[PDB]
Amino acid sequence: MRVLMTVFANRSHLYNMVPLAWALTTAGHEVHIASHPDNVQAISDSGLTAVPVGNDLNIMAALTLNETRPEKLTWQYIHDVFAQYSQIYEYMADSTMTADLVAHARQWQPDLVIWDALTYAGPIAAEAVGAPHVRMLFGLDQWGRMRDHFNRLTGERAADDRHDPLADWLATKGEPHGVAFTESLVTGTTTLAVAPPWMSFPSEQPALSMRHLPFNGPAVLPDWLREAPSRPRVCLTLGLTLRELNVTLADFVNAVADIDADVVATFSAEQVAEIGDLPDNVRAVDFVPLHALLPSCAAIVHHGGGGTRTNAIRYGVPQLIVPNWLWDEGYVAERFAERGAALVTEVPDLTPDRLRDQLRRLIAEPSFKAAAEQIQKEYDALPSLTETVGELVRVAERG
Amino acid sequence: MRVLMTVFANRSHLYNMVPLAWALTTAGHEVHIASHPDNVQAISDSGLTAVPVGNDLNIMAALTLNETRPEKLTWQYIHDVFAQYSQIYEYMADSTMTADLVAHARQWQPDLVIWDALTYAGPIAAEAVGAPHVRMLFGLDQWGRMRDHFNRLTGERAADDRHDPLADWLATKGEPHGVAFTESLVTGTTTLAVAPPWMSFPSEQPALSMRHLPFNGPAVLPDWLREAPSRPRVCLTLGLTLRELNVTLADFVNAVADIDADVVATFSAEQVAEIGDLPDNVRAVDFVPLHALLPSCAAIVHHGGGGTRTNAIRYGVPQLIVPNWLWDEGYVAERFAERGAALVTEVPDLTPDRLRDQLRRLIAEPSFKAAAEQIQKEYDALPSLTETVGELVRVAERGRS
Ligand SMILES: Cc1cn([C@H]2C[C@H](O)[C@@H](COP(=O)(O)OP(=O)(O)O)O2)c(=O)[nH]c1=O
Ligand SMILES: Cc1cn([C@H]2C[C@H](O)[C@@H](COP(=O)(O)OP(=O)(O)O)O2)c(=O)[nH]c1=O
Ligand SMILES: [Mg+2]
Repeated sequence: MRVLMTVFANRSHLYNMVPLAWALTTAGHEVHIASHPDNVQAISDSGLTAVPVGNDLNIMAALTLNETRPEKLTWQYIHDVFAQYSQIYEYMADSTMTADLVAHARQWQPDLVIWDALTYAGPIAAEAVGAPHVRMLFGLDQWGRMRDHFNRLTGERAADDRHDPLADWLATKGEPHGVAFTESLVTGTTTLAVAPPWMSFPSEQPALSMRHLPFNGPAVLPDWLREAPSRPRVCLTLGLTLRELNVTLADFVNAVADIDADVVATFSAEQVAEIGDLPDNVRAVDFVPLHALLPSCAAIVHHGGGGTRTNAIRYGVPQLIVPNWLWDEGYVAERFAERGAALVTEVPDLTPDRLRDQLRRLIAEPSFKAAAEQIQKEYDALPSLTETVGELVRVAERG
Repeated sequence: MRVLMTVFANRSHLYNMVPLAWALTTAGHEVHIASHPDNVQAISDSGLTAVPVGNDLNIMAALTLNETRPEKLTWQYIHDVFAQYSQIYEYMADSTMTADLVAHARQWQPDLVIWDALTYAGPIAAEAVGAPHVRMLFGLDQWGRMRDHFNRLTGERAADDRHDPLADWLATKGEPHGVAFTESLVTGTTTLAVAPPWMSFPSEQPALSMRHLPFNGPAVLPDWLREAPSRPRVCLTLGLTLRELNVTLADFVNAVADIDADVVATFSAEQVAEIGDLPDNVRAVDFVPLHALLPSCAAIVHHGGGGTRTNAIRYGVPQLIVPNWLWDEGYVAERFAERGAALVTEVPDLTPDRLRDQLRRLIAEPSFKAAAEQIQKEYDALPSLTETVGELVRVAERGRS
């Protein structure tokens, strides 16, 4: 079958759907990834076939989607979240990008469109040609969670007071293309999840579940990693957070290193500068593929993002999380912590000494490894990518 | 499980194993691709994990393996082909590469080794750690065909008259790693075939067969491929063999283009200058992803190589083959001809008119499309890659205690 994947120009959201693209390819299906011209090279460099659509995006240049406190969740609040975010997402997959992807769908006739959950050109393109389409999540479904509240809150109002920013945007989006608004444009003919169910939001529709393979981009085993380690190894990927936050970067590095273990840290050209002399047990590196490092690690300290955490799931590694709050990092870090596989230090509370002390706990207390390994078992049982391909074949067959 | 795949630094032999690497990766196994450092970039651009071994290879800087005349296939000839190729293959996966691959196999302990059939650091590494190992072909099994002739012939000479260059090579190669010569160092615990069994050599050993997915490398669809085709198309990928033959490169292109279809031809910069004005109906391109082009083509004119012919097979596309002799091109081209799916012109018989006349036939007589279609259908039914991964989990599982 012909599968048209689409993702806005961002490497991380691309990497999200790369293993699936490959599962589809080796099952024999024809796969295109449509993205903005500034993401075509990353698509090519993952081994796949790119279809440029639209203009270069260059995305790297009190209304939150991640609000769960149920008194903040009023209809007006959610309505306004959807007013604000529809403009963000329109921007990320605009009417030129949408019109190119629709024209390619019309000529190529895909049987199935899979769209990254922030790439709203996809369902327009699929409905324009009558193809079913799968909304592919890239962490928790903040948007589906918000929309469930919204739709129900909306149902209980003067028929004349149910203004819907999502319906207006997507009717406008679809209208050059003869695509009429239906809720399926908001959330897919169906949805594909990448987070394990135990950390996920209750949902009104089920999503396909999947044992998510986290693709970490270009990867080379460095020689130093060919070593059996002499003790436990810690991986520190907090470059952005530490550089953003009396106490100096080198203060943090020092306190982190003051443990009975080897530290591998991803750090800047710039940042290796103002750390000055590195502790004898801290290797700084621009990048190390996480799948080749984590099998030898007792702990990972990171920002709580989907790729990194999915790596920690897969290799059973205890986490110290200093959450981002950029999509779902804070909810997900609490979940990890409630299951006893992580310790959490919110950025306002971040101090060199605190990083160090949770880190020593993660090495010394066997309960965190044990919780981590349990989470790994239950990840091991989620549907394989081959199962997921069969589901998507069915999705497509049904029309 | 952990699959340690290994290939010498060569893009084609890598690509040959890219889709199997990925089938395994998305079935959930940990896959390492070990090659010389000059293949690392190619491995990353395929979306795979490179493990560098040995030093850069830089291979693009009487005695053949495609010899099939029975009177030439004496014991002394095969002996000497083995003596010579044992030196060439050592060069291609030398003591440093081998040592590096053995150290990594010791360290990472894979459940299966899958080695490109030309990469003899592979079975050695496997043996050092008792992993089963699967010798992966990249065309016909020329080496096993000769090895079976050689072992039969050797079996009945005088006992003192049974020099085996492969036994002497591989005993030497294995010795620093405590690895003993056994026939399985020559040909693998088992062999994975990439060519459809209808066109394969008979073997005195089993081979897993597979619906070989030909990976065409990095791919960006250009605007021109993405519009509706206005009339039938022909793919011409013969840039190399052409710029080696008073009869001019422009002449070959004029005749070949003199047919009732558009031509998409791959030419270098040097080639396009040397040909000058292109015919109206010819698009010269330095590269075009075959899986995106072929669905719209009535024929493909090419040199008979594995990757290209597997694409023609997959898309059911009639072929005009001008065989090179790098490996198995001559003998496969003859297999397709007999099935009716191709016309052949050897290098020695090649004129502009003969190429054009053959091309006109492929697009005019429906018997070629019919024959290519039938071949496609037999290909669609070979074991899938998912199936091949199961087969390969069985090798790993059976190969344990
Ligand atoms: C910094 C870094 C990231 N990665 C991985 C983590 C992710 O799977 C992927 C993309 O990075 P990023 O977008 O930071 O991941 P996240 O989803 O954690 O925010 O690359 C490495 O493998 N090695 C590295 O050194
Ligand atoms: C030259 C060329 C090759 N390819 C494919 C054919 C092969 O499958 C693959 C590897 O290159 P190559 O080794 O030239 O092909 P072969 O194995 O037929 O000798 O790239 C294209 O898709 N387009 C092109 O223009
Ligand atoms: Mg809670």
